[PDB]
Amino acid sequence: DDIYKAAVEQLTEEQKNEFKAAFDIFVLGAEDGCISTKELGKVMRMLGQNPTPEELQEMIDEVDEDGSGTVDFDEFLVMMVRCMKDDSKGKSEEELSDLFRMFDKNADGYIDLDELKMMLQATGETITEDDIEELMKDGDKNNDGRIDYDEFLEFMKGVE
Amino acid sequence: GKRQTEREKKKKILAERRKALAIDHLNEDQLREKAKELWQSIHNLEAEKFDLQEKFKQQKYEINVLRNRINDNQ
Amino acid sequence: TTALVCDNGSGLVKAGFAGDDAPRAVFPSIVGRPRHQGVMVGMGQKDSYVGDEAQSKRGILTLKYPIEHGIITNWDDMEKIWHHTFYNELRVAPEEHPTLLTEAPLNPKANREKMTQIMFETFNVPAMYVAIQAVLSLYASGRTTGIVLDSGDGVTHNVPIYEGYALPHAIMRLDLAGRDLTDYLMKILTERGYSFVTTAEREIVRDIKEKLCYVALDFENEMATAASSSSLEKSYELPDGQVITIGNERFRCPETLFQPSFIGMESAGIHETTYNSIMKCDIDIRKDLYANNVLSGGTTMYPGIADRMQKEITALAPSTMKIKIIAPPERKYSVWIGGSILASLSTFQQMWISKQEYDEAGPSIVHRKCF
Amino acid sequence: TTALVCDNGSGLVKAGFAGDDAPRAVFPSIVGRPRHQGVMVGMGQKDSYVGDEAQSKRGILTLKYPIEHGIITNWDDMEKIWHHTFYNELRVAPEEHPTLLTEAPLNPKANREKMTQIMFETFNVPAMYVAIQAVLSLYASGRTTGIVLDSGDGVTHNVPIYEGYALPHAIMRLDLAGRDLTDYLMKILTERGYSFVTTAEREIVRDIKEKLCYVALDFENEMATAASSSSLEKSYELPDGQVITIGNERFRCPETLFQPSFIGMESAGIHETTYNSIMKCDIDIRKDLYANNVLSGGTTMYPGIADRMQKEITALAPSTMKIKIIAPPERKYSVWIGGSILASLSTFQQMWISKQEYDEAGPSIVHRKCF
Amino acid sequence: ISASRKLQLKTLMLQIAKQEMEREAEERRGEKGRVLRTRCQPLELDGLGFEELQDLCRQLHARVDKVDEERYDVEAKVTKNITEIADLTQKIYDLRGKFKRPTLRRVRISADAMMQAL
Ligand SMILES: Nc1ncnc2c1ncn2[C@@H]1O[C@H](COP(=O)(O)OP(=O)(O)O)[C@@H](O)[C@H]1O
Ligand SMILES: Nc1ncnc2c1ncn2[C@@H]1O[C@H](COP(=O)(O)OP(=O)(O)O)[C@@H](O)[C@H]1O
Ligand SMILES: [Mg+2]
Ligand SMILES: [Mg+2]
Repeated sequence: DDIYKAAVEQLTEEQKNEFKAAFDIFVLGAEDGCISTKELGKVMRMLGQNPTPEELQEMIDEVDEDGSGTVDFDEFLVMMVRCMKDDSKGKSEEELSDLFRMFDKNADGYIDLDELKMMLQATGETITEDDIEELMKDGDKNNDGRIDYDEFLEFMKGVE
Repeated sequence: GKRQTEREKKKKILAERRKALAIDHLNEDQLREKAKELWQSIHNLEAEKFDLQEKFKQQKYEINVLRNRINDNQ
Repeated sequence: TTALVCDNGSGLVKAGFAGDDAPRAVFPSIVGRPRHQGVMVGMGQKDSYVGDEAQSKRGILTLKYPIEHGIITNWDDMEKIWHHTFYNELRVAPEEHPTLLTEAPLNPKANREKMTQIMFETFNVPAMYVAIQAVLSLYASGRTTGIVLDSGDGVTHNVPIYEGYALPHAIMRLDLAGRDLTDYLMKILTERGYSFVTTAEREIVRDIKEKLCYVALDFENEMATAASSSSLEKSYELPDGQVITIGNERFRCPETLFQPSFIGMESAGIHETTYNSIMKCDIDIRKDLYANNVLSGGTTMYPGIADRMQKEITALAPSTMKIKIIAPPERKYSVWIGGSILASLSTFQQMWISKQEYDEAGPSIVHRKCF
Repeated sequence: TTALVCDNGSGLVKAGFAGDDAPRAVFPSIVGRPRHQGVMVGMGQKDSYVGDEAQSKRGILTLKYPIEHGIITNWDDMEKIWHHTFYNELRVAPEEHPTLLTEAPLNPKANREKMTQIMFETFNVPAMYVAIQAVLSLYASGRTTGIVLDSGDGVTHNVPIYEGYALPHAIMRLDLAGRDLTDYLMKILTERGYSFVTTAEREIVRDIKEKLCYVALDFENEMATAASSSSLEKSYELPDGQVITIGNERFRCPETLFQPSFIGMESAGIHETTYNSIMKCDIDIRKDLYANNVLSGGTTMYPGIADRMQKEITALAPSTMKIKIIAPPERKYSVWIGGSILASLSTFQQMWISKQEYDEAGPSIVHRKCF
Repeated sequence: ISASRKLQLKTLMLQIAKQEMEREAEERRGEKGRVLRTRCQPLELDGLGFEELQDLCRQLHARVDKVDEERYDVEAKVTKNITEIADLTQKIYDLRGKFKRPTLRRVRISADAMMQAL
């Protein structure tokens, strides 16, 4: 999603200075050979300002998900995006509204549970303990089984 | 809401949009060109109005979900 | 298309499409302008909250009913109430739906004519018809005879009907109703220390009346019992705490119906105006009216009224006749159910006041053949 | 352009551009002329040090606040303070910036009119607007209802608001505030031997009050405990050494808020004027005010006040209502944050008192529609 | 119940939703294109007296004006729905802005960083 655009916009002025200065300060080498392939934590330490942890965790996991374990120029941009606020910031709430509109193209007065059933079916994600639990919990945010608009509205928001 | 006024605005627009055409002030082929111009302009108008109906349907979506939320608040 | 069965009433507006069992939207008929100044900017504060919205913001409003006693005293507010009812509680434009209003008997003509003029000019309905509030309540019971006592919130009227032929000379309309009982309850609560004055606190007193008051089977015995024991004192929690205890105010508030001398009214109670309305009828249909006495309207929902009224009438009536009081559980919406039934009839489909007819004869068409 | 959200206050002037999170420059509002003779020539000695400069040379000055209790008693000094605030702490000429002053409720008119006249004639701003100090503190909490107790340093006032409609008949303004607590602390410190008299040493007593004093959850138990053990005696180092030990003076200084009889004031504490302010409101909005009690102002920063006040109100209030006390961590600057939010609104952009309007109606424009 | 599983699940379903939104958008695009195509009423432009030409284009003008009038009325209707949506948005923003109204502001400028200059 917004990941590639955030990487592209990293070509800027404030984050360019941030990346260059970070490299000049605490990316130098001349170690004992421990291979700081995990210098992500070192950079988090040497930042002087830690951003919200979601950036850190998404970078820790999703980067080199194949197990590359290495940070490139583009991955330097990824880490620096993690440093500044290059986030999509919850995407567009217009997109959330449009999605919920497509959900109630049947116009159930709310996104029905079977909307979620078919959407998970399309996504094909394995039905774990998280699956079905999340759907019922969002629908039964009243804990009464009635799915309302604001329930899934806040369920989907805050995410990119 | 005072339909005489709103219909009056509509009539003002239409008479304004009554771009009546003259006789020896256009060419036969030029008249064809103007006809196609109206054709395409109204086609775009129809597309915009269809999207307008779509967004109105989405407005009705918001109306029903909103009033249902309101009832749930009681 | 379907017809809109609106029922203005006085205290609760009940509306819904013809052919159902219950009204779709029921909400108090009050329009309350804010009275304080207001300091928050951009809060989106409107100039008048109508319907059920003004029963939640009633702490800073001055609610005022637009219908006093059947008649309508404030036409702008009534127009606002109708506009709300059509557009927000039913969401059906009136340009495509016939309407069936209801009106109390013996009301001023100008009220009815203005009602039809509004419905035809402002809302621009296809056709509207005005019906007497008691004939509908007789429809809902599935009868065709009987004398119906429709004790609403504005006005109590008692229309006798036989074999479908209404008796216009025997209608006894009395202006004591639920609102006067609310005021009298609010006035006798002051004997314990609780003072309700604001027009918003009238709603609290109304809730007390609905939830606690009941009609005593025998008044003197209850007055004696409540003055010795304490088995009657029921408590109730105000909207902020400070529970209150109602003693013998419980059955003294609705007793005003059978003794209108309590609020200074001269006339006789609802137990004796029914007997008088019967005795004005012919001598050969009195047995049927005795056997088919019908109750309707909201105020006849007090627990224990269908027995007190029967006891009183049996005391008044000759000993041989059988006195039976029909009190269906769906009393409150009886008028509207009857209205739905009447609007759903095929034989009635040509009685509407069509718009072209109004254009030819003016608003005075309602008094003409299309009644 | 951007608006200047100034906030005169009494004790700390807080200012900054609209749309930020915290005031740009916060400094005490004191103007102190030197009092000794002065023998060094050419030292560049000025005739009056204002703001934070006079808190460093306070050893040879006579500091005097220009605002006593909300009202302004010395207009020349206040003009000097404003001039300093605009030119040296923000460095923005006022000719190109709207201003949003703040004023306590129930203040004399002449104070407000003189304030607007100064802002329009001397500093020559484009447009200025005066707002009540409690509505802003309600803005900052993100609420729209609630009763806010804004216990500043000059005056403590308690403005209840519901749904954006302020209730002008329920404002309870009390003149006990941080300054009287400083004087009372300075008066009870003499019971151990420490005498502070000079107007410069009032600042030292203020620092003692800020750093050591706390509000006791239960007064008698604390008085008994401090009189037996010695676990409360906290020491503090004066600006020259000679540490002092504060015993049960710690929770006796801020206790004056809940028992104004200590400093001889008749009125009831801040725990009971809030309940009285609520009870003057209508009967249907008391639950919401109970649930959304807001604290603001500097003096409400004592450690342990949000529990003492809740305990007291729960004792006074009916047992069913839920009592909740909103005490945001950014209490001190709550009024200014609210002021920034209000000045940043688009709907508010046409409420400013434009200069041409002042030229047409004189300084009395402030009491008019542009409030 | 694991946070990682929840993140994976919501991410996958949200991307499915985004893809279906793009599909809905392009399907609407095709609908509108076909709709305009079938709206067109072609005319036999040749072999007519030029006066017939002017008359025919005038008929087109009349139909065009009436069509734009229908679009006007529906635009007004959706505008009223917009006003109602604004009212309901005001309602919900009232109920939630009682707690989150001033969230619109400008923060984090100079006090946070410029600190040792004084
Ligand atoms: N359950 C109840 N018990 C006692 N009184 C009631 C009850 N419900 C309604 N009422 C009284 O009846 C009134 C409503 O009467 P209603 O039939 O709605 O009048 P209208 O004929 O105008 O519709 C209320 O004002 C209330 O005082
Ligand atoms: N952390 C604190 N603890 C206790 N009291 C404080 C604290 N900070 C400020 N005060 C008191 O509050 C006063 C400042 O209040 P303030 O809110 O600045 O008043 P104003 O409303 O005039 O701005 C100071 O005089 C001080 O006595
Ligand atoms: Mg009725
Ligand atoms: Mg203050």
